[PDB]
Amino acid sequence: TLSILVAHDLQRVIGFENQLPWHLPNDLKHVKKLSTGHTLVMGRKTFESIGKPLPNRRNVVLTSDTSFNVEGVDVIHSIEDIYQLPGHVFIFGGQTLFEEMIDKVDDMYITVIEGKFRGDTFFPPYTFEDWEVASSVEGKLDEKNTIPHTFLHLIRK
Ligand SMILES: NC(=O)c1ccc[n+]([C@@H]2O[C@H](COP(=O)([O-])OP(=O)(O)OC[C@H]3O[C@@H](n4cnc5c(N)ncnc54)[C@H](OP(=O)(O)O)[C@@H]3O)[C@@H](O)[C@H]2O)c1
Ligand SMILES: COc1ccc(-c2cc3nc(N)nc(N)c3cc2C)cc1OC
Repeated sequence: TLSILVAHDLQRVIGFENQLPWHLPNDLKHVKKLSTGHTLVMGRKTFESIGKPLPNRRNVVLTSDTSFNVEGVDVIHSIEDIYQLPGHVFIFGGQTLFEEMIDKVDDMYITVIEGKFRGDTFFPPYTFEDWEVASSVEGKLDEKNTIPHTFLHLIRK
């Protein structure tokens, strides 16, 4: 299975200055729950933003840099390499990866951040004409999680 995993706001903002624009611990818990024991494929900028591979899953980085050889990270140099990866593969970002993969993935796990942030990177437009809502679950708000959010699982029709 090839899936997208993304958090985007009401206007599809995903990033600002190589970070996520919002602080939302519950979204990280969601990422942990979904991708632990599986595979993340991410662009080089996303990797450098996190600085180290996420524990307890295979971290795969897509880059043209042939000098890229980082401990605990597997490197790939082509989109085509993604299709050779075993098991459940999550396309993890950033903008460039999402743009390249949205027409290719089986499904998408989207955290809709129900606010409007300043962004410099975006998830590409998509329409519910193409995507069945397998589930939609409102995130719980508390002291540590103060921005409304909804977890969507969309499956290509
Ligand atoms: N909200 C979210 O769900 C989410 C998730 C992840 C990231 N983000 C955000 O997204 C933003 C970064 O996105 P971005 O588009 O600027 O960068 P990115 O997608 O993380 O990485 C771009 C880099 O990936 C490599 N790459 C992509 N396609 C390639 C290909 N076909 N062949 C070889 N290399 C390829 C290139 O690396 P080289 O230049 O080294 O060749 C390229 O410069 C940040 O703000 C980050 O915080 C948001
Ligand atoms: C505060 O640190 C972090 C903040 C945000 C993220 C982060 C959250 C994410 N959330 C979702 N739904 N999807 C992604 N593809 C995603 C990617 C990253 C990189 C990851 C972080 O650390 C690994």
